[PDB]
Amino acid sequence: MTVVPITSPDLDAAEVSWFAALCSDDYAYLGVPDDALKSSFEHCSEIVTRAETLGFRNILCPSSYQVGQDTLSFVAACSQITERINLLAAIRCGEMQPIMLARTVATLDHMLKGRLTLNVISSDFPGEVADSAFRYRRSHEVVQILRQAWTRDTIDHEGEVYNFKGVTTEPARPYQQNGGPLLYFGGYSPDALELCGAQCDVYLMWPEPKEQIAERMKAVHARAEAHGRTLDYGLRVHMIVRDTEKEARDYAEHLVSKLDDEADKFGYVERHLWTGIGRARSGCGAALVGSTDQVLSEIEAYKKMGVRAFIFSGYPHLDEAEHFGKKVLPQLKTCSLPHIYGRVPADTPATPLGAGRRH
Amino acid sequence: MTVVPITSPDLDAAEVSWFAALCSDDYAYLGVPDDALKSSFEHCSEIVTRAETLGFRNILCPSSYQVGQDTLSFVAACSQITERINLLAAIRCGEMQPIMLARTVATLDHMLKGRLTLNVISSDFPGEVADSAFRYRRSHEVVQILRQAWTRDTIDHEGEVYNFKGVTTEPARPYQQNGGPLLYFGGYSPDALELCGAQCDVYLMWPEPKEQIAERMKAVHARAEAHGRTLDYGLRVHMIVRDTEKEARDYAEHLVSKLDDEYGRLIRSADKFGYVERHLWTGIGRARSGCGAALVGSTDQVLSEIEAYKKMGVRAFIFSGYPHLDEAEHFGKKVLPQLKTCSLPHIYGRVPADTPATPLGAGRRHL
Repeated sequence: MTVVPITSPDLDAAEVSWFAALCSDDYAYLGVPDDALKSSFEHCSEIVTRAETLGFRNILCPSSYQVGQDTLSFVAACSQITERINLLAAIRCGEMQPIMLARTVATLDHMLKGRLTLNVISSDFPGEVADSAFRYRRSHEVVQILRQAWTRDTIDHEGEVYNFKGVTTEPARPYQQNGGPLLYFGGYSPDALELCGAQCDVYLMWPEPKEQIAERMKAVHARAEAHGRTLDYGLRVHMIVRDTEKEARDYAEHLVSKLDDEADKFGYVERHLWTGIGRARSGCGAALVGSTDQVLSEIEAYKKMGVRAFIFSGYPHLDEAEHFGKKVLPQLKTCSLPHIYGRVPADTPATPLGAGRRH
Repeated sequence: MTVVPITSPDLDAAEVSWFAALCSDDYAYLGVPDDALKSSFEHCSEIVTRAETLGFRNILCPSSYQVGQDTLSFVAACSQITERINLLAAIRCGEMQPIMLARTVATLDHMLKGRLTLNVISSDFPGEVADSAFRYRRSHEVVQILRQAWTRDTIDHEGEVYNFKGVTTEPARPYQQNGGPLLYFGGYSPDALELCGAQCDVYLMWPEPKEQIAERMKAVHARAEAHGRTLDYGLRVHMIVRDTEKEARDYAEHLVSKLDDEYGRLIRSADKFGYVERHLWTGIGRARSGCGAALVGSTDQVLSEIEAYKKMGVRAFIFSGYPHLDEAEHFGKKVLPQLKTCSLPHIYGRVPADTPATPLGAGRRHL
């Protein structure tokens, strides 16, 4: 039995993903800036193309005002050098006028032939501070506008931030059908839980002991159930996988060995969940750490709870992609959630940018 | 002597450009929808790669809420299939949060190694209406913020729409140096002239008889001079160029031959729509595309018109035609090889010879 009812209860595969490190995220030693691991297009596109070759099924492309690649530019450029991997594009509600966001989503979705998933985030614009309550109300409007673009002939939306009447959706029709691209996002505040329950397809959870993950799932499922919906569930977590547990635990100590700063005595909050990486304030505060078979057993345990998406990362990002991609990924049943959900048409759809008749 | 002082007075070349038709602009017959000419990524990227091979030096990528390609998405994708053509990206002030616009510009500029020019536009967002005065005030703020990103360590901007204090420019440092990417834009209203005089590098003019173009140049130069600046000048115009004038004039009639409009009905069963100058045809204005006239003539007549515009002070030409690929081949094979061409970013010294010491380039990464 899963902790809560999930959208994909008979799916026995998982969408196993990497992380494109677009925001100065890549390191050989945590806290040590390395020019050769900067978030240049050359480096970040290499993470994507390598992840694709290794058989990762999606890749989280973060968005923040840090040295690196604008997320939607990066996704557009990657469309021309990828063929199979999904991309999970962080989009911050309100940062782009939402009708033009819908047109950008339709443009990228046709460039990718439906290999697009969206990570809806609700944080502040760079150099601006807006109250949380307002940011979440604005996120509801932006997502409602996107979902109208994907499903209706016109956008008709009367809200606090935006007001549109009779705006044609023709320039914003995505490649994906049966509802459009999937939304993967998380958050823990009451306002985030309400936005996730009302609008997310995949609820992304940051790493916590399993007892606490179970409560996270019940908390968001109570909001989904109030909207007559179920969710699927994702885990965001760093990765250190090696032939032996000792090699993996030694690598974790190696990663924090230069942090020059002030859990059990070893930084573990659970048998294979290492929070030592939390000292780096990377944005993801824990790693799964163990042998190949231990990491496989942890993935099985998260699957039994109801997790069907894993967004992994490691240090350096290319080197841990190879470890995980060569040791663990061949042993896993993987899927593409857009495909499982029936969003990706087998043939070019009759959209304005596809095979549709021009008017 | 040029009509007005220009920024590039000794330049005897021009930046000769095509148009990527990102907004359902492409037709074989005006007013006749053709599925094969839709603004799909495959079709529009082919206009760009063909324009590059032919030797065009820049290409205008328009931005509007019409079936086609989001401009900055399109430019990012094209970065990976081009190496020498500049791209001229239409950006609408306020449509993206301006700090993230700066970061997007820095991303694209490094993907393109400095082959980016920006067409700053001040029109409404889709589904929205804001008064013209307010849209021009907002355009000043957005351009001011971009120029701070390109020239300063931090953005410090206290304005009506935007207020930023001490925001690092590190995530928004462009590839281009010595002021950053060039801005190409136009407009005729008092507020547009003031924005152009204060902030444009290239003043883009839509097609008019030469005497009126000269008045456009004087009118905007008066605002540039008030800011202690000079501009360079671009002409946006459609193109029909053939071995003989007859073939060209016959093709113009062919392009409007299926247009089921008022004038089309009268002719099938003229002051507004005809030749306003021997080689300037406004009949294409019946199609209500971006651009209401074409240069129409023989190769020799079109070369003569280009030389006449250059003598006035024009150093950029943004051409288009129908179909967009077919007229690129006509112009690109018949006229373009006979022209001295340049890249204005290069003329202006914006493009470093070597990878610059930027955070995305060869710069030292800091924590």
